[PDB]
Amino acid sequence: DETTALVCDNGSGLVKAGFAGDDAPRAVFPSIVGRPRKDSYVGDEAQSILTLKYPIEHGIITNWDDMEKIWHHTFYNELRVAPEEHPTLLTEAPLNPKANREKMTQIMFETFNVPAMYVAIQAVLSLYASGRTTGIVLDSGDGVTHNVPIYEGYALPHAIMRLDLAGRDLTDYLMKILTERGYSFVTTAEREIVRDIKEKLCYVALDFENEMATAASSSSLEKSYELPDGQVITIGNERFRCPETLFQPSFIGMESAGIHETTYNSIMKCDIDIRKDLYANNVMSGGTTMYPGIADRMQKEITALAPSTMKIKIIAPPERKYSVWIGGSILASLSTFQQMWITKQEYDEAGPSIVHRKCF
Amino acid sequence: RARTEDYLKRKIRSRPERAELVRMHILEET
Ligand SMILES: Nc1ncnc2c1ncn2[C@@H]1O[C@H](COP(=O)(O)OP(=O)(O)OP(=O)(O)O)[C@@H](O)[C@H]1O
Ligand SMILES: C/C1=C/C(=O)O[C@@H]2C[C@@H](CC[C@H](C)/C=C\CC1)O[C@@](O)([C@@H]1CSC(=O)N1)C2
Ligand SMILES: [Mg+2]
Repeated sequence: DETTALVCDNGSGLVKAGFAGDDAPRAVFPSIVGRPRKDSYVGDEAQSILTLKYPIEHGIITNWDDMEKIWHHTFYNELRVAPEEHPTLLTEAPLNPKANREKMTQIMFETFNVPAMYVAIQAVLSLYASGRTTGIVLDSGDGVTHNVPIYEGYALPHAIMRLDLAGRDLTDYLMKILTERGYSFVTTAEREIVRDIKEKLCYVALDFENEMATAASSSSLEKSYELPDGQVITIGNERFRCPETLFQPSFIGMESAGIHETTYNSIMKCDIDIRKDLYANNVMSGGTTMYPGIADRMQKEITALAPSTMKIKIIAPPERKYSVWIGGSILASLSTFQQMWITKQEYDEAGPSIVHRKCF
Repeated sequence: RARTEDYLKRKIRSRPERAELVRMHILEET
């Protein structure tokens, strides 16, 4: 792997980084810089006393100095590569400002001296990971959720929906509701515990009102979770109330439509003659789409909104937590893509704005 | 993951130009 192209998917929560042609990212680490509450600690150095900063908020880079620290860490600490040896594919959020795209390009070529690079939209890569070039992606990670309709690789910006509700908000909501049975989780470390509970025990009910009316009865619903220190907590309806928030954002006092509604609204902003192709190709990607039941719930909800004749297919791969990265690995490994890299020579001649003409 | 990259390569190789999507009203002019 001395010169294998690199693929880096910079999330609000996790960096996923690795080598093109691999089936999974070699390195997955938190997108944080930590400082004493030695001057700074990046990624897992910080996770291991410190106040944390996330340089990407809701998928958009908002702290460039710390982002540069994150990229440095990715190359020198995590992947341990000389960046000059590797074409590098980066990812970006849908609707990323042009200035941001340019700055990422400038940093990669001028600061890290990469020989070639490219920037692709995260949702487009997830779509490609499924083998498709047309469809509508629900991409939901730690910091942001989007519905992104894509036709032949082009995201359709007028139809893109952004919702700030994503995994971090769901953790915070689970912390709040766990206060009802009386379990207090408060600190940054305790928030991580509740993230883990969310990931291990939460699920999306097919029929929420019925699941509530039932919980109240049964139970295989109640589940126990053992804390690091050996004590146990038990959770019941919180298991499915937490991610229900994706369908009912009013649970956290947000006025937004839920993700089934936003998917439908996004499809309805697209030309009518491509809608059938969108419905038949709804891809889910990102960690917050990992809840058991969420694909069946979306299928039910979209079916209820869509024309009754419409073929609806939700594609929710088991690796979807990494589908963006995987689609980058696949794309950067294709013969077809090699002509598409921005080369250092091209950058020298055209400057950072070359990204707009080459990455689309 | 897709069972093959074969159709993906063929789709990329025959990808329409942006101007065509605009003419078709799939994309807005920009
Ligand atoms: N099994 C799971 N069930 C539910 N949520 C999960 C699961 N695994 C991970 N998550 C959540 O997904 C989030 C991380 O996902 P991901 O890496 O896709 O986000 P990101 O790319 O860093 O963020 P974004 O794309 O929003 O900028 C966290 O909130 C994490 O708790
Ligand atoms: C295992 C893991 C998962 C994750 O998604 O981590 C990311 C990044 C992380 C950074 C702080 C944490 C202390 C460091 C590492 C945990 C990384 O913040 C998150 O856990 C935030 C806070 S709680 C939540 O759901 N998202 C998401
Ligand atoms: Mg992401």
